[PDB]
Order: sequence, then C-alpha cells, then structure tokens
Amino acid sequence: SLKHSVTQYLEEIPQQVQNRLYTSPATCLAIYRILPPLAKFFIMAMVFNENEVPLLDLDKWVNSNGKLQFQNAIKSMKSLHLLIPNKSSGTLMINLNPTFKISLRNALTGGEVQNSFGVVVEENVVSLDLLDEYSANKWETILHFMVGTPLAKIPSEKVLNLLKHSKLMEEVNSTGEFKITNEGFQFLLQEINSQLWTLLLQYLKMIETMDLVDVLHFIFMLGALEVGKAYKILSETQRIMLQDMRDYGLVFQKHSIFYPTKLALMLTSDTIPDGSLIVETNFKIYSYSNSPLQIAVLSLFVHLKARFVNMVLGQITRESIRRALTNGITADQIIAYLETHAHPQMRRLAEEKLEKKLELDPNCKEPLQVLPPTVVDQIRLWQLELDRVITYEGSLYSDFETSQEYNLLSKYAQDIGVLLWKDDKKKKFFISKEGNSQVLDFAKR
Amino acid sequence: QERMNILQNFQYNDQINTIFLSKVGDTSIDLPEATCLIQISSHYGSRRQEAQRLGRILRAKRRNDEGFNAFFYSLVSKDTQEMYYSTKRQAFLVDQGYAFKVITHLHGMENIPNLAYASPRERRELLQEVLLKNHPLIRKMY
Ligand SMILES: [Mg+2]
Repeated sequence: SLKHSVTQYLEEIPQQVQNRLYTSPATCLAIYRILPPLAKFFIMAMVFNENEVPLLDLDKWVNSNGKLQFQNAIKSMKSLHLLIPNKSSGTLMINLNPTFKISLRNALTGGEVQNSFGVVVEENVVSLDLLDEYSANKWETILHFMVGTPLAKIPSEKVLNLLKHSKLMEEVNSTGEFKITNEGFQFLLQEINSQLWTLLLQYLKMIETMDLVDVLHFIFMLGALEVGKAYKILSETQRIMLQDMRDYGLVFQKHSIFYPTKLALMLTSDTIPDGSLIVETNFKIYSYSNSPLQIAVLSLFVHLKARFVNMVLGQITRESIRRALTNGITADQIIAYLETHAHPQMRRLAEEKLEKKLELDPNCKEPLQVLPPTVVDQIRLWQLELDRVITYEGSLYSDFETSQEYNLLSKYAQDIGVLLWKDDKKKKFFISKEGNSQVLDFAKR
Repeated sequence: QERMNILQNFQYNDQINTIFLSKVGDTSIDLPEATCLIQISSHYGSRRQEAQRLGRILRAKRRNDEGFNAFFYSLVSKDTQEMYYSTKRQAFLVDQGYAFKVITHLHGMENIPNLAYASPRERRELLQEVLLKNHPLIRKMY
C-alpha cells in the first residue's frame, strides 16, 4: 500500500492546490513513476503532443484482456486530476494538465528547471563511514525508543511530539511511559521503505499553517537528490524543515551545504539471512541473527535467555506473550512475523511436509505451515484466555408497564445498534452507555 | 484366567474391538493390534505413566504401511485441576518430540443418533448418585 497511501493523500488535496503541486518538474517526475505501468504509457504519449485525443482512441490501445486494468488506470489518473476530461462537439475529449504537461516537458528536454533538482558544489564526502552510520544509528535510535529498550540519547521533541500526536506509540503522562500499539507493531513489520513513509505521511498530516505545497516540493525533491553530493542553499520553510528532516536521519548537515542520505534514495523505489530463527515444540527460540533490530523486536513477545555472537537463543513464555498481548499485539501479527521471517531450513522441511502431505493424498492442498501447528494453536488459545471475561458499560431497563413499550424501546435500540441483551420473559434489556442518551430521548418521545 | 481370555478375545476375536484398561495395564502388556488409545482418568502429575500408556499403541501391527498414523486422545475437563495435571504429566513426551493437537471441537458429534446424559433429568440423577458416594468331649457343643 506504498503508492496507495501516497496516492490517497494526493487525492484529498484540492484541485487548486494540486495545480500548484505540478509546477515543479521534480515532483512531476515522481508522480509520473507512481502510476501503474499502463497509465504511464498513456501519459508519456499525451505529454509531447499538443492535441486532444478522444477516450475511445485510448481504449483501442488496450487489449480485451487488459480492459479491467484500463478502468483502474483511468480512474486513478482522473482522480489525481492529471487527466482533464473535456467534452465538446459531442465527443469526450481528453487532455493533460497544462502545468503538469509543461513541467514534464521541461525536465525531459533539459530546459529551465528553476533549480528543482538543486545545485552541486563538488564537495563529495565518505558515505559508508559517516552517512550510513549516522542515519542508521539515528533511525535506530528512534526505534530503540519505540521498542522501549534503554538508550542514552533520546529523540528530539519534534519527532517525539509527532509520535504522541500520531496513533503510533501511544503514551500517557500518568503512566509516564511510552508503549507500542497495534499499528505500532505493524509499523515495525513494514519494510524500510514503507517504514519511512508512515512517519513521513503522519508528518504531512501533523503540519498545520510551512505551506502544504512547500512540504511536498521538498520531500519529493529529496528523492531526486543523490547521496554523497553537496547542494548549496532553498525555501525559508524548507530551512527549518531541513533541520527537522535532520532529526529523522534523512539529510546530514556538517553544521551552507546539505548532504542527502541513503534513506533519501530508498524513498523513491525499492532498494543465511539475518533475523531467521527456529521454533521448537518446547517453545524455544534460536535466532541466527547478529543485529540489535532483530533482537529488539524479538524481545517484544519472547523471553530471551542467552545470546551468542552469531545467534540469540530464547524461550517463549506465557508471561512474555501476555506482556506483548497487553500492549495490543494480535496473535495474527505475531505468527505473520514468524512465518515471513522463517529460516530456510524450516521452509525446506515445511515444503517436504507439504510434499509428503500431497504425496500421500494429492487430492487436497494443505496450507504450507513452516512452524509446528501446536505453537499456533497454543498462541491462539492464550489469546482466547485474555478474551474470556467480557464486560460492557451501560444501563439496565426494567419495570416496563406494558410489553408493547418494552418491545418498542428494545426494538428501537436494536435498530440503532446499541442493544446488548434482552429477555422477553423478564421484560428487561441492556444497552451500551453510548446509546443510553438516545434510548432515553426516544422513551420520552 | 478371566483377563487372559479377555485379552485373547480382543486380540483375535473381531467382535471385541475395544476394551477398558486400568492402572494394571499401564505398562508391560503387548497389544500388537492396538492402534488407537484413549485415557479418561489419570494418576495426577506423573509424566512416566503418560509415556507407558502411549507405548501400548506404539507397537501396532501395521506400523510401516503408507500414511499410517496412530491416534491418542486425552479427554480433560476445562477449568479444572486437570489442566494443571495434564500439562504437568505431558512435559516428558514434548521433550521426546511428540506434539499434542488441541481439539476444541469434534466434527460431526451432534449428528450421532443417541448420546448419553443428553437430557437434564439424567444429568440430575447422575449428580445425586455420584454426590452420595461420599474339655475334648464338650467340643460337640461348639
Ligand atoms: Mg517390557
């Protein structure tokens, strides 16, 4: 949902503001890449020709097989307002946005760009030693704070304010601590690309009054910049944002020239294993990983017991699982992490198990379960234990003069979906606290 | 004598396909024809008795035919001390490598024609029945 999340945000932008967003070719080049392959084909056709083409001509290009894709492509292209539908002379003519059309032409033809891509000072620096370590550590520092593991340096208030204000990393002053949420665990599960977009996407929504267009001109322009290069100094709002981006480990500053980082290019497109582990029937964990990230995430729902240089060994316990569940982590997410981070040895034996299962009876195709079924059931069973006691808040209605009134009030609650329990024999029912006021008002009327 | 006749009949007589063993048959009795195993009661937390009982079906006749899988069912009452004893008396088999499958629901159990104690009357009757459980010449005279 990488492009979908970014595309969804662009749709809510007003058309008047969308036009301003297309002025800079740098943004246009990225917005052109995010569209589906078929959509990109048509855009490249219309950009260089100064004419209007009927939609029927576009349909002729697509084969009958790809008709469904032509509907998603046109719908997505029309949603962004990049494709302007003009109807005249009884024909629904189709044209591209002039600003987007002009912006794309300038970049591709090498025309004036208004420094959308920046400038070069030729003061290259070493990236692996400093840039990789700095951003990796800076991106790791926020993760250690997110995971809750102790670490001396804490992230700046700018990002910290964003985290609390965002659904990520729910906090309470009375508790005085920060804990991960259901979406927080999902955030940790997402790849680095999406893991960076989520925080940025939250940042886009957090910012208020720094112009909305200026923020996009900077973030998209950041991907265009190439790591290990210098760029002179930029908008006034971008200056404070540039410092703000420095807190996210995206841009490195020596203290006139700013240097992008590996994460900057990773934002545009994508790009034994570390983190792979073995799960036994004894609820033991043996991770063939040497990295704080894999160790830190495993400790969320695993009671670590010992570690080696190359691997880390631990044992799953009810207490550790209960601690993880208390934080809002669903068992489905836990198994997904284990399944998607399974050791090749488990996969090979699991494939053999599927082959053996199909070899004996090839009629049925049982699911490929890497880890023994008992672990999944017990983990799910532990989840059921937490959900054993179910309690609601509300009011109980009784002492009804007539059955008709009891049925009327009870039926009304059911219609509005606030009824939790009823009994015709006792003429009593219970409604949620949320619907209490609505039921009372109906009772009076 | 009686048990030997019972064992031979179960072994060779097709009419007797199931039996009801007890602590006496918990170990050292060979039943090469046994394939399925069930246990109702248990001697608290002993993990050894669990392994010995399983051994009755581990020596089944057809242990090499394709896709052969013996069955071991362990009926236990939920929300009782049995869970304490069940997880405590089955910690040795897990170490060996055996894995128990949790059966929360048995498919097709409701469609069976008749089931014991299906009505409340029988349950009440059983409840009370189980609850109530707790001069040499003078020798002729004599
Ligand atoms: Mg012996």
